Amino acid sequence: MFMINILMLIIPILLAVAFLTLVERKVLGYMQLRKGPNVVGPYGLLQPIADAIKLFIKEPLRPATSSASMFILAPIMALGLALTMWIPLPMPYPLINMNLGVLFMLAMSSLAVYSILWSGWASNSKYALIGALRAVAQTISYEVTLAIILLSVLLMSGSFTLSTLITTQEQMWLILPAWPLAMMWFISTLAETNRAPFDLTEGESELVSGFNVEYAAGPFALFFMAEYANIIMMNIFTAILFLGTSHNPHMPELYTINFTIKSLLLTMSFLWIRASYPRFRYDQLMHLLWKNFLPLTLALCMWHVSLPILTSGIPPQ
Amino acid sequence: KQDMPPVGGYGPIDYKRNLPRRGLSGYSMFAVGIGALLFGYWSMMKWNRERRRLQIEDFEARIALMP
Ligand SMILES: CCCCCCCCCCCCCCCCCC(=O)OC[C@H](COP(=O)(O)OCCN)OC(=O)CCCCCCCCCCCCCCCCC
Ligand SMILES: CCCCCCCCCCCCCCCCCC(=O)OC[C@H](COP(=O)(O)OCCN)OC(=O)CCCCCCCCCCCCCCCCC
Repeated sequence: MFMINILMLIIPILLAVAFLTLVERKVLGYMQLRKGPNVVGPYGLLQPIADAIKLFIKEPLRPATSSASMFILAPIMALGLALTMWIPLPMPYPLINMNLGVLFMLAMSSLAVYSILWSGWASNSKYALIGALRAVAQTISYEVTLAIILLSVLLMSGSFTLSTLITTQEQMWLILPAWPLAMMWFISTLAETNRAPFDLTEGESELVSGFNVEYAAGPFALFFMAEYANIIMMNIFTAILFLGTSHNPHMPELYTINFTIKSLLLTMSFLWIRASYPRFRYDQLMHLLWKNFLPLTLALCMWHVSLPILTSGIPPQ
Repeated sequence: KQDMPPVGGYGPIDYKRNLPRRGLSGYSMFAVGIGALLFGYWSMMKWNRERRRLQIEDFEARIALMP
């Protein structure tokens, strides 16, 4: 019954991305002083099952001046890596016990930009031709802001597995000994996964969001779908790394209860940022990576190399 | 003879501009930060050092067998 476990994880998470689109706007609504979806629910709660069927009735045109084998291959690789990344992730037991899987996250988070380079090219012209080229350019630069300060906690964890990442935090809630790194951990995933203040991928008044701009609601229904699957997955990855919960072997039930409550709270922030702050005007977006984000990340890197040595506090492995 | 303006009852409301509430600034910050961070590393070396002791016990049970 291994095969019944995989389907027990793909299916209960497509609701949690469909019942986030509803909480996308109720939370964003009471900031504006207005109620949620009022009339169809009764409370709203039945909105996404009606708002899903309309997309698969509405005619999925392909553009006449488009290519063929590239345009319908990027949504295959969209939902592939958006759902494959949920595998090696402990809660409290992961589906797969990888020896080194923290690196496997970057082995999965690297190839997502290789679909945007397809879809911006595969269909058509300037509102997604050059307008998606400068969306690959922001997402590549926020790995070296990411991969360094992901390594900067592993000097204190001890190894590459994720079971040690819960063992080392039984008494600490490790956001305290590394709170400068925890800041730039947030803004990276806030800009890499293409969200509200550092936007130009989706597109406000930029490429009039020319990375979708062309998908009718047949193939478009996943892009949004798949994408919303990253944003609840960097939140499930931050809360297993910094704000780690407590594991008890005799009681694994109380792990998940105290766990899903925490990833939901960080997921609120991606909604709660959007209702405050304006955009970044593509220069100043990348003007603060090199000049401003990056030299501090090397500074704490050299700090976290020497401090396990000159404390005589080497983590065991 | 039924016309508006009252004989009295007025404010007015201000034209002013003020909300400068401070705020715990100016060497109060950078002092709670370092004082919190050094409590973190002090909470290290009591766990990472202690886990290093149980680590050797885990290798110990290996070596006492395997002849
Ligand atoms: C459009 C449809 C057509 C395309 C359909 C196919 C699409 C497939 C794309 C999937 C890409 C995922 C590739 C990821 C490779 C990384 C896998 C990995 O590293 O697993 C971790 C583990 C490492 O070993 P370890 O951790 O030490 O095991 C514990 C031992 N105590 O390793 C293991 O546990 C076992 C290692 C051997 C397992 C078999 C080999 C894994 C790769 C098989 C697929 C080959 C890749 C196909 C090409 C990819 C294209 C993107
Ligand atoms: C000797 C002992 C050792 C000493 C250790 C001391 C530790 C010190 C730790 C310091 C390092 C951590 C702080 C990180 C640096 C902050 C990033 C930065 O430098 O931003 C600079 C940015 C540039 O703009 P600026 O310079 O202000 O010029 C324009 C003025 N007209 O100006 C900005 O402010 C930009 C602000 C961020 C831009 C994105 C804002 C979007 C919203 C993000 C909200 C995030 C909220 C928190 C994240 C979640 C936290 C859990």
